[PDB]
Amino acid sequence: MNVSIEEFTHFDFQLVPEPSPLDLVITESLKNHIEVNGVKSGALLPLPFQTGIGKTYTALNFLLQQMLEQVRSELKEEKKSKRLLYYVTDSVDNVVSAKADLLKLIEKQTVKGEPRFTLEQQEYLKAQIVHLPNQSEQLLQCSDAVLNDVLIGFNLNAERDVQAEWSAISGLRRHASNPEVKISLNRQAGYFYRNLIDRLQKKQKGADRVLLSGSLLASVETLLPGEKIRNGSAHVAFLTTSKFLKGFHNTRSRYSPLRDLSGAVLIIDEIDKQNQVILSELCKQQAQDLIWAIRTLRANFRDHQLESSPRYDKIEDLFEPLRERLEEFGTNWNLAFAFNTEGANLNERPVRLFSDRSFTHVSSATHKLSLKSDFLRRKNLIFSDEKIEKHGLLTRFVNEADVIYQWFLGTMRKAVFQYWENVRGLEIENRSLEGTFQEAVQSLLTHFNLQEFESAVYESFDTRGLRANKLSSSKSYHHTGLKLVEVAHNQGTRDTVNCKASFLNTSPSGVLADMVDAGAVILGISATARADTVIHNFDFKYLNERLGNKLLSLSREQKQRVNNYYHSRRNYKDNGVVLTVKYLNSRDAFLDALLEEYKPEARSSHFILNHYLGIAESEQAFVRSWLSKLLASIKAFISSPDNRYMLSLLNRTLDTTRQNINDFIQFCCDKWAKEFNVKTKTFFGVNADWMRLVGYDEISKHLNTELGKVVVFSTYASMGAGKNPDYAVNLALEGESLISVADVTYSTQLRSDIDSIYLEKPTQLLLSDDYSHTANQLCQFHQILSLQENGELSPKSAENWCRQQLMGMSRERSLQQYHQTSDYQSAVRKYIEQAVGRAGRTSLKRKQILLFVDSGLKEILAEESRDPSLFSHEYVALVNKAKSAGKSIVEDRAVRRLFNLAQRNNKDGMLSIKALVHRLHNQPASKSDIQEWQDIRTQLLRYPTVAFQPERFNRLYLQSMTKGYYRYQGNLDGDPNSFEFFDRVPYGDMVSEEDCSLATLVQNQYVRPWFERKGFACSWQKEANVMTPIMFTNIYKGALGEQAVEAVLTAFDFTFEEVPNSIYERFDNRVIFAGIEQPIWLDSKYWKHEGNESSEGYSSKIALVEEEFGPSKFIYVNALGDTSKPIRYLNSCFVETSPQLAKVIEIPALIDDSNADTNRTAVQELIKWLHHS
DNA sequence: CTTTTTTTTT
Ligand SMILES: Nc1ncnc2c1ncn2[C@@H]1O[C@H](COP(=O)(O)OP(=O)(O)OP(O)(O)=S)[C@@H](O)[C@H]1O
Ligand SMILES: [Mg+2]
Repeated sequence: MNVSIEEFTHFDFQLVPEPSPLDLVITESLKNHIEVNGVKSGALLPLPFQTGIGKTYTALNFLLQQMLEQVRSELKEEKKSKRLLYYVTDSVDNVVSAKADLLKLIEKQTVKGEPRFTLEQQEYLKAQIVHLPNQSEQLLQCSDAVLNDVLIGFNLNAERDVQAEWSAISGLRRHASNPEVKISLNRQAGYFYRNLIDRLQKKQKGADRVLLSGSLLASVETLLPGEKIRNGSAHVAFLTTSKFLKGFHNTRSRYSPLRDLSGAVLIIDEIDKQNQVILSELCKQQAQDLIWAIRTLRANFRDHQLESSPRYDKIEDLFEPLRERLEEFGTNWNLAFAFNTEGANLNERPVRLFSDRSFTHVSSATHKLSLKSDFLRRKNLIFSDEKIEKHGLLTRFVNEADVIYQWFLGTMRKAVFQYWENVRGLEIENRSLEGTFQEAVQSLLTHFNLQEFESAVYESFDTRGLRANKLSSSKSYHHTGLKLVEVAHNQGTRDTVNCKASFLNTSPSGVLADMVDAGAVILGISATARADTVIHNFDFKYLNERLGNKLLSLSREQKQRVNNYYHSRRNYKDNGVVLTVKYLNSRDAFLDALLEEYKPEARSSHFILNHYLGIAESEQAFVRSWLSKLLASIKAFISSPDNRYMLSLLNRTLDTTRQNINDFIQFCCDKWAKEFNVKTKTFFGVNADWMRLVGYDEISKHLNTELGKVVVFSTYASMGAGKNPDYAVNLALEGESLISVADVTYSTQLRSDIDSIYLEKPTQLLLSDDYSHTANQLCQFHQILSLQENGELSPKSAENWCRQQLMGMSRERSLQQYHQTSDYQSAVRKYIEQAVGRAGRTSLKRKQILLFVDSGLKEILAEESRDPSLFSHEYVALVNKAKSAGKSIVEDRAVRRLFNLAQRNNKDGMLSIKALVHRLHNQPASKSDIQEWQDIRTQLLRYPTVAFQPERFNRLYLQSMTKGYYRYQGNLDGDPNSFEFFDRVPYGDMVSEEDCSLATLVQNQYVRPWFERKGFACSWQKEANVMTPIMFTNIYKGALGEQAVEAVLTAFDFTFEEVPNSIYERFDNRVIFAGIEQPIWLDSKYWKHEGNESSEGYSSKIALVEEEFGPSKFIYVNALGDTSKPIRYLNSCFVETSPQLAKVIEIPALIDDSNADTNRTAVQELIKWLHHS
């Protein structure tokens, strides 16, 4: 019988425990956030304080306060749904330890000497918390009575194979032998759980819906903990990040928490380590054949229609542009035919193409691959011509098909949300977006006959249940992604190819920002929450720019209060605590004697390693160093009399697979144990599985009931963060070496932490993915593009690394390339600081603490430069000891990031401008493309220099060391990867206001009123965000010349009309004067300089204009120049001729560059020329 | 030249 909430009626909710400074840090920031933003808006609050200061105890006390607030709210409401609280972390052990810590807090919390909650209140509060493990673990913890009750209650017993499967599972349960049986039991438990829940859900969705209550309800709630969430019995969930990204099950469907994040509270512990976890999920997506997908979309969108019912209101207007695009794409690329390759170098190896989707494009083909349609053969052939043919490239087709596919998935998201709006105002049970999502997708795909995209629609919603590439939007790798396309022959046939494409549509930082934008309030708890790496942490410069004030910050008063709290509870210096740090090299001569004593019947230790320990010849140069620093640390710890607890953090786990090595290590320990008269217990293979099966409490039990030393062998992946290695202290076994460092004792029990640590250098710091080859390729390209996006890599180095990655470089060559970045050193120092923070859990410390660190870490630790006010005592001592050698000359990270980000922004601008011009030079043009081109021109004219970091045209500007001007070198029509900027080029072209001659131009009497009326800037602000060289040379000066010419001509009574999109961008604008039947076009330039306007180009422009518009006149005028030069008259072939026959009039200048005086003579000549037509 | 373990569904 459930506990009623009416037991909290007499509870006094206004009596609360004393809030610590950490509690005030969370509460004041969240209350202020609600004051500033809305009540429904999301937030992200990182809490980057010292390790061991008590940030999980504070997160669980904040969760308990949220549960009490919810109980109070529903007590007064005596309908509002429960607000969901999530506790997420990477490791299962930290999930179960935090749940047991919250339950312990509920059990034995005290207020003024009396328990805060009665036993019935405690049982209700505990009933509000659930834990959601993997499906095999969920099934294996259900007793036979529960599962037989579930099978009986759903009439699932008599269904053939299901009972056959269940009878097998219970059999394996009864005789659970050594782990050999257990791996099989786990695999079959997970498969049976999936099948059973699938049939339970299909039974609950149909008309034969079973009524759940009493025993049946308690059993199904035991089998399905998410059924408690769906009912409303519980609203607190403890789970991992993988489970949170996958979702859980109830009796109806699978609940995805990412689709229902509005109003939720997420507590993410060790948030930085979740960056890689989310990444490993994004790389699991399934590849899609783009040729089949686009041919299916074209075939089914041709005629199929939606219903004209109210529930499908204004959904077809979402899909009409996609239908027009599909019909145009299929006409252009001849999608009636299939695709095949031909020629050499195309059959031996498949073709691989990589695209950033903005400006990084790498092809595995030596020559550019073309695409031609053979109407006699009825085939599309991927040729390699041995002779730029812009029309008919394979990369153009692949990019346009990826654009169309992502357009279809985006319009599916838009139409599902529109369906849910139509339903909520029509259907008038689950009336939310998450509950209507499956029916909306099913109805739309069934109506369009596109049910084969159903899985694709679901996963795209899974990745993008929280939600462009235009130089007018904010651009970033984190919301666009990357794409990897493989073109290979179809499996089974020898005459067709397919384009399997794998996409990353967002980065982990984009997912986190989408989560905050959806309305979630997220508490990010980690000491390394603000590490300066983008591989082992989120990009917080991107998150700061995107979230704005939703990224809650902590004032210096609050940080000083937290620092005072930490230094008050960790007073090492006043209490006589001394910690010694040793940087241990490789002592081969010391390992030679120990190896000789181990097996004294052999002469050469090479034979001992090669035969007994099982180490080959490729090793024995590496193993002899990590099995020598480890032994020197263990010997130095055993020689220490007072120290009792040692932890050794390596990169590899010492388990049965390395049993022979353990035999050597155990022998060495026993040799030392008898020499110094101490008892030593060694714990090997302490990994996640050992923690689930055996449990870390055994180590603590050993330290509590037995005297002697203990050495533990774990890794960074198991004990690096979150783990709370503690043991109960009995003064009889601890001697007299323990002392309290807190000024005021704050602990009920007596506990101590590790007193000796050995820290290896972390090794495999570039992330990898063993799921498949495609997943590892996506993870490597994501890490290269994140390093290019941050600024740690120049665009040419990232392009070269992406080319070597497409060519198939080795993991050791990726690791070599990553070791040259400062990201690697910030990741190394983040891992070291987190690992060293495992020895600072309690206030009962040994008088001496021994730290033994790999000597191959000293130079890295020597380059710490952050504020030491946030470090812990062990990390401050590690840094001070490594720094004791002094300071080494290093390059400032900000100056190199500025050089890289200037190169990046300039290359992005060049590629985007070229693609914009290509789209403009296409018949017919587009309204959006013209609008975007105009928006760029007006923005650069109005704001040629901005003060704050731009949020819409961020790629038009670079940040310079000078103010309002900078120097550069590079060919504007050459390689974007060869540009140099700032101080690297002391002599080079300048991007400055005076170089543009703006002041001389505006001195004209007609320029100022036109500029001021239009709002354009007449001067350059002195700010550090200046235009890139491409924007300055190509776009800004052209618009400035065109605007000056139009201003003076309009002052001379010239009316202007918009150029039609058929011939857009080919000429500046129209010309109408006094009324002439013949059309007149105008082309305007800023100054004379050099112009790629040879006779062939002019003839092409005239032919393309006169073809669709007949004969016409043409004016070609330079805005600035010498008025002494004579006005010219040239024919259509740019040849001097008589005025009576010439079709083109040329004006050398319209505004003088010496006094800014208008050319009245030129206007009079133009008047006479026009009147003489 | 570098030198792995971790969660989940399948
Ligand atoms: N004010 C407090 N009262 C009682 N116990 C506390 C208090 N603060 C912390 N503790 C306990 O002391 C230890 C501090 O550990 P946590 O609170 O887990 O540390 P942390 O600061 O979160 O460090 P992390 O998670 O490794 S980076 C835990 O065992 C807490 O349960
Ligand atoms: Mg924690």
